[PDB]
Amino acid sequence: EVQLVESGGGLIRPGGSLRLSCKGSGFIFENFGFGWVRQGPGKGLEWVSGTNWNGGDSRYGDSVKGRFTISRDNSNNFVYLQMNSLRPEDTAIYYCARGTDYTIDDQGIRYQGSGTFWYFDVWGRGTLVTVSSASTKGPSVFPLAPTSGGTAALGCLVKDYFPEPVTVSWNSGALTSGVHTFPAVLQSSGLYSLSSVVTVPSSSLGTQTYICNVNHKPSNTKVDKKVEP
Amino acid sequence: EIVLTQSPDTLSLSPGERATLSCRASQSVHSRYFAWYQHKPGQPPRLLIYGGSTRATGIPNRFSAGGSGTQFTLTVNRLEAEDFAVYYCQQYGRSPYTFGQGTKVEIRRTVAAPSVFIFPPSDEQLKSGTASVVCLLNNFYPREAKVQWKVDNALQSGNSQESVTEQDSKDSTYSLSSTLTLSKADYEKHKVYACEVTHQGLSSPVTKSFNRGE
Amino acid sequence: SLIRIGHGFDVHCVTLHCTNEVRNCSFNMTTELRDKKQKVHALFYKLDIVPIENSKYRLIGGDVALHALTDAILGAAALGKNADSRGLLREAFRQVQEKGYKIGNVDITHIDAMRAKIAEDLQCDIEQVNIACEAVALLIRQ
Ligand SMILES: *[C@@H]1O[C@H](CO)[C@@H](O[C@@H]2O[C@H](CO)[C@@H](O[C@@H]3O[C@H](CO[C@H]4O[C@H](CO[C@H]5O[C@H](CO)[C@@H](O)[C@H](O)[C@@H]5O)[C@@H](O)[C@H](O[C@H]5O[C@H](CO)[C@@H](O)[C@H](O)[C@@H]5O)[C@@H]4O)[C@@H](O)[C@H](O[C@H]4O[C@H](CO)[C@@H](O)[C@H](O)[C@@H]4O)[C@@H]3O)[C@H](O)[C@H]2NC(C)=O)[C@H](O)[C@H]1NC(C)=O
Ligand SMILES: *[C@@H]1O[C@H](CO)[C@@H](O[C@@H]2O[C@H](CO)[C@@H](O)[C@H](O)[C@H]2NC(C)=O)[C@H](O)[C@H]1NC(C)=O
Repeated sequence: EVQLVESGGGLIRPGGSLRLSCKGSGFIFENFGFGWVRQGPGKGLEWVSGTNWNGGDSRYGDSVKGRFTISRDNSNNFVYLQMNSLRPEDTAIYYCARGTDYTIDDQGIRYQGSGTFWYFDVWGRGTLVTVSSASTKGPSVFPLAPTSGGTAALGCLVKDYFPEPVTVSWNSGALTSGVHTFPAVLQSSGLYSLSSVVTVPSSSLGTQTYICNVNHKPSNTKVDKKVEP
Repeated sequence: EIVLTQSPDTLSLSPGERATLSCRASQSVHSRYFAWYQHKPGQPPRLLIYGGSTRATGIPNRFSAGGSGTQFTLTVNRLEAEDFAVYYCQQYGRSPYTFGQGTKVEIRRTVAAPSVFIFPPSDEQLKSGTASVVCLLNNFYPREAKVQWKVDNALQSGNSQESVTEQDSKDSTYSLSSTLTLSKADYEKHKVYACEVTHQGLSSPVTKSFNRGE
Repeated sequence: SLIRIGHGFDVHCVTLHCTNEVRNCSFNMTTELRDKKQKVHALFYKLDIVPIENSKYRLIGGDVALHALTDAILGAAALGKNADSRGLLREAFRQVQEKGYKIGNVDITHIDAMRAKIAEDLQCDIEQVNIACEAVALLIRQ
């Protein structure tokens, strides 16, 4: 029953602005606090913000104070995050999350239904926000040409694409045995690079042909490259 | 701003065992103002614990946590298969609320030394004016592994990039790549290129290398 | 008439958030075991609420004995700003005096202070006088 749907993602340049929305359903929305949590590349969860049921009390992580503004619309059962002065380091997946349905004052009195954001029992599937000044580009694909353990190894190096993600398949996608696709790495240039590899019998190299299928939706690109010894 | 330091950074356990987590707080939380979360790759995090050890909705009695002052621990009496994932502590005693950096619980297997391969820059990429050397470390365990690049046996730095894959879904092993990026002008000027691998499973370090053009 | 009678009975919050011409205002309310406060709702004509500093308002007579007892007296002579109960009493006593009925007896259900506060509005007798209130006022002809 309980679900949280985020929206508003996309690519924005440094200094730009962006607006996120989170729709709650299946419970009495007006009673609950809400918060936002993000995960940068290779980082853990980082507390960004939280607001109570009517948005009257809003507070922020030290690292986001000033640039971020939280709001909510109890009339149409929406909560928002207005993000201004976005910077590259703010690049991350952002999750909307439901807080508590009670709170406690300095006197120890518990207030049922006046929710706040101490912790989060319901989390959205998350929406990606990428903050970078790099222009959408399709990858350059370079072959990685070949032994240890009695076999050879090969792969495609998908380099200088932007932004994430890409998807790789082999022979349309029927070849899964032995394929490792590595996590993308952000290069000094701010562009991504990764390698895709697959282990095969050294003897089967000459007989059969190997092509790697690179997909890069941001630029609606698709690139195959045959690997020759 | 409350800083949370967790330990260990990750755990190597086996189904049926008990797991004990650790989260150190910089300043004093009131024991009951602590939460713990669970997160598997590819899924949203799920709340496990609030109020120190009040069970969150849907969380079985098999999970328990506690602690006080500046150290708090979580204990899982008997791990099951679905329990291998990343776990985060969370304090809400003082704004800004902050999370620990996470501790990963992974599938334990037998020790596996790495299979080591080196790939030279292809002629294509060079022709385009860049030069990339790839080192592949295949099917090894444990995760800890040091990869060092050497040019004419001289150690490089700041011009290489690593990357480890997710734990293998079939054999519970890892794979890792190390990528050395060089300019074309310098590449043609030098001879020896080497990938050095140090790992728990090797009796001593293994070096793969080639001389440019051979 | 030679003698009239009047009966009185009257019954008389902190923070009220007010929204959306009527008021959909919501606020904390107390029930259960001295701690847990379920946040309830109600309604309120703008006349019934007072402003004070977002937008949060609160409740605006003040004393309930004179509320009722004033409805007693004034319920006697066949007759039926807010910040002073005392005045509205001297008002009621003005009407009744202006009809000729001298207050007979008045019963009341810091007592000495309160009575003397009434006797000042009625100019009656101390030996005549003595949260919810039910109060009675008897009118005599002079
Ligand atoms: C049901 O009952 C509940 C009862 O709680 C009620 O909900 C409460 O509603 C009120 C008003 O809507 C909320 O009060 C808000 O609190 C805001 C939080 O501010 C915090 O941060 C301040 C800054 O922190 C600095 O200092 C600390 C010091 O330790 C430091 O660490 C920080 O790093 C930072 O440097 C802090 O000063 C502030 O302290 C206030 O709160 C305590 C609480 O007891 C009080 O005792 C203090 O005297 C002090 O007032 C707090 O910790 C606060 O920002 C906000 O205040 C105003 O902010 C701007 C300033 O211009 C105003 O424009 C704005 O309009 C606000 O009025 C506000 O007062 C309160 O938080 C709710 N309850 C909870 C638990 O959050 C419901 O409304 C009731 N009704 C219903 C229907 O449920
Ligand atoms: C008067 O207030 C109540 C709550 O104080 C409002 O009730 C909400 O109605 C919406 C309908 O869209 C529900 O989604 C909310 O869950 C209700 N809240 C609660 C606490 O039940 C009511 O809508 C207000 N008056 C009007 C005309 O809407």
